[PDB]
Amino acid sequence: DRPRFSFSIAAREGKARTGTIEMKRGVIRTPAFMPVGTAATVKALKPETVRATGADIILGNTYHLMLRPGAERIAKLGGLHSFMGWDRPILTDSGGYQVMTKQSEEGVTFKSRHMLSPERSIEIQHLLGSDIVMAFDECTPYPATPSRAASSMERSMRWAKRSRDAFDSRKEQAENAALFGIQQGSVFENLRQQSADALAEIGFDGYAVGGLAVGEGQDEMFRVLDFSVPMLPDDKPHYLMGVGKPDDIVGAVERGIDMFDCVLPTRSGRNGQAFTWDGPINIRNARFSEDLKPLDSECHCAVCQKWSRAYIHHLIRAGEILGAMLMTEHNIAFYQQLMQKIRDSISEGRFSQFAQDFRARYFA
Amino acid sequence: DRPRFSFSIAAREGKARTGTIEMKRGVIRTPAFMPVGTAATVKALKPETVRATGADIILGNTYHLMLRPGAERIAKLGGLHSFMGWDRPILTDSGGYQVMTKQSEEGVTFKSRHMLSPERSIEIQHLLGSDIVMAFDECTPYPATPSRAASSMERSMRWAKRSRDAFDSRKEQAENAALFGIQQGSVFENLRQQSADALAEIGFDGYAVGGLAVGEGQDEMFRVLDFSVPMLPDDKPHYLMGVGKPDDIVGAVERGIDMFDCVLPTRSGRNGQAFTWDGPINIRNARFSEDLKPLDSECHCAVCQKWSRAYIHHLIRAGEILGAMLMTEHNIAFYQQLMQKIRDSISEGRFSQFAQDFRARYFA
Ligand SMILES: O=c1[nH]c(=O)c2nn[nH]c2[nH]1
Ligand SMILES: O=c1[nH]c(=O)c2nn[nH]c2[nH]1
Ligand SMILES: [Zn+2]
Ligand SMILES: [Zn+2]
Repeated sequence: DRPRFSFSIAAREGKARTGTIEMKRGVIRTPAFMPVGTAATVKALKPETVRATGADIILGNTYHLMLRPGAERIAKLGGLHSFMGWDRPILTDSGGYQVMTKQSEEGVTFKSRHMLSPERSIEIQHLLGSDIVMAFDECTPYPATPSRAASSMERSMRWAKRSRDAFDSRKEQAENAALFGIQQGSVFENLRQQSADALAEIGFDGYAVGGLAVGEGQDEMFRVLDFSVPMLPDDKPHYLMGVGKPDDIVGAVERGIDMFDCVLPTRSGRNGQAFTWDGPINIRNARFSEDLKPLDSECHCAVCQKWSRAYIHHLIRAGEILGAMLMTEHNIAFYQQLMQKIRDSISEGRFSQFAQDFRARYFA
Repeated sequence: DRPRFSFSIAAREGKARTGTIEMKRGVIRTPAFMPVGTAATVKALKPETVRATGADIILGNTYHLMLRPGAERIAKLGGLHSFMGWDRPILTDSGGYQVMTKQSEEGVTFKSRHMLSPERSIEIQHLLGSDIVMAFDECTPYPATPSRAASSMERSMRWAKRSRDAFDSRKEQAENAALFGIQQGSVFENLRQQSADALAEIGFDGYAVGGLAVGEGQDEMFRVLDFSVPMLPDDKPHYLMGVGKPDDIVGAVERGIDMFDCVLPTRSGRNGQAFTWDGPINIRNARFSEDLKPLDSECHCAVCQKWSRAYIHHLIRAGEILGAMLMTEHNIAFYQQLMQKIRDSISEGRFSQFAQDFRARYFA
C-alpha cells in the first residue's frame, strides 16, 4: 500500500523547494495551497470542484466541527472524509489557537463551557480522521513582550510534547496519519530558535511557522521568516499557517515555506474580490457591468472559460448564490495556478525570474 | 435547420398527453417542468447542473431582468442565453402579472417609475432573446366579482391581440420564437370560455391557463381546470403558470396540462424542504442529524448518490452555501424525475395506476 508520510524534495532554488508529500490518501505537490473548509465544506464548492481546481489537500476546521456536529458524531457517521465527500488528505488545526477564555497548564476553557487540552485535541482530530494532525498550541498576542512571548512559547512546547505522546499512544492514528509541530516565539529570534530546538528534539513529520498571521505586515513577516525557517529541519515540510495574499505566498516560498492555507480566496470571493494576474479586482464595481472578458483572460479555470465579468458582476450585485460559487471557484483555481507556476518555475530554475515578473504585473 | 415550433403528441391517456415541442435551441419533452430563473440564474445551480437534472427549458424572469441589468444591456452582451450560459430554450413571462401600480388601456405603470405595455413587453422579451414569449396580461385579484374578472379578462384579451401584432412585426422574432396566449376569467366558466374563444381567434403557438396560482386551493384549481383546459385548442401545448406542488402537477396532467413552472423546488430547497417520493421532509429537523440515507433512497440524482441527510442537515443548519446547492439540485432533479415518470406512464398507458400509486405513497 501507500506510505503514511514521505516528503521528497525534487528541486531547489535558493531557499525555495519543490517536491511531494506521499500519504495514504494521495500526493501533495509542494509548495501547496490548502483551501480552508469552514464547517466540513470549502464554501460554495463541491469536493469534485475543489479537486478540479488542482487542490491536493484541504484544511478542516476543528474549532467549528468539535461543537457542531461534534467529533464523536462525525466519527459515528464514518469520519470527516466520508461525511463531506472528500477522499484526499485533510489537515486539521488543533483548535486551541482559534478559540483564543481561560488557560492553564492543562489546556484552555471557553464558552456552555468547554475545555480543550493537547490530549483532547489529538483525540478530536483522530475521531475526525484527518491525515495531518496539528499539535495543540497557544495563541500569542501581537504585540507581545519578550517575557510573555517566552512563557507562551514554552507552554506551547510542553503542549507539543503532550501532543506527540497522545498521537503516538493511538496506534491507528500513528500508523495512518502525520503530526506537525508549530514553532512560536512571536517576532523574537532567540525564542524562535528555542522553539525550533524543542520541536526538533521531540520530532515531528512537519514543522509549521505559527503566529505570523497576526497583522504584523509583510515586511516584518518576511523578516521573521528570514531567520526562522532555517531553524527548522530542512528535510521536513515547512507550513506557514494562515498566510496569505498571493504576494505573501511568493515571498514566503522564496524563504523556504512549502505549505499554505488562508480563508482569503473563499471569503473575499463571496464578497466580490477576484484575484487576477494583474492584481485583485472588485467585480461589484460598476465598471464591470458590460465587460465581456472573463475574470482573468489568462486563467484556465472553468469559470473563465464560460462566463463574463458582466454576468458575475450581475450575480453578485443581485445577491445570487451562483455568484458566490463562480467567484470562489475562480479564486481557488487562481491560487492553485499560482502554486503550479511556483512549482514549475522552481523545478526549472526560473523562480527568481517568475517572482520578479509576477510582482511587476500584479502591482502594475 | 431545426423547426421554430413543432408540437407533437405521441400518446394519450384520458385527458393526459405526452409528446415533444421541437424548437431551434432544442426539444422540450412534455409534460414538462421548467425550473424558474430568478435573475438570469436558476438559484444555486450552474446551467450544466440544471441540464444534468433533465430540464429541457427554463423560465427567465422578465420583471427582474428589465430593471437590472436591463433588456437593452443583456442584448448588448449577446442575449440572455449567452449571458447566463444556457443554450437551450428559455420561456419568458411578460412582466405585467408580476409587477401587479396604476393601469390603463395602454399598459401598467409602477415604481423610479416605469411603464409596461404589450408592445414594450414583447420588445423586452425580444431583446432577451427568449424562445417562448408570453403575451402581456393582467393579474386578476382573487377573489374577484364576475364583473371585475370580466373586465380584467377582456383587457387581457385586447392586450393579447396587441402582443400578437407586436411579435409578428419583428420578423427575426416571428421566425425564431414562439408566442403563447394566456387564458384568464378567474374561476368563472363563461369567462374562461370567452377568453379561450378570443385567444383561438387571434391564434397562438400555445395556450397558458393563467390566474390559478392565486391561493384558491387544489380542489378549486382542479374544478376550474376540469372545464377550462378542454376549451383550449387540443393541438397546441397547455401551460399551467406558477403550479406547483408535485400532487398539483399530477392532477393537472390528468386534466390536460403539458407545461409547468414553479419556484417551489428552488425556494423551498434553500429553506430546508426536500421533496421525496414519501412526501416532503425538512432536513433541518434534528431527526436527520445522524441519518446516513440520501435525501431519497430511490432518487437518481447526483446528490443522492454521494451525500447523506446527516451531512446536508449539517450544511443547512450551518448556513452553508453548499447546503443550498445540494438541496436545490436534488429538488429540481426530483421534479424532473416526476415528469419523466409521468411521461413514461402516459406513453405506456399506465398513468392512472401511477397517479394512484404516487398519491398513496406521497401522502402515506
Ligand atoms: O492562522 C493560524 N492558525 C493556527 O491554527 C495557528 N496556530 N499557530 N499559529 C496559527 N495561525
Ligand atoms: O404565476 C403566474 N405567472 C404569470 O406570469 C401569470 N400570468 N397570468 N397568470 C400567471 N400566473
Ligand atoms: Zn478563472
Ligand atoms: Zn436526489
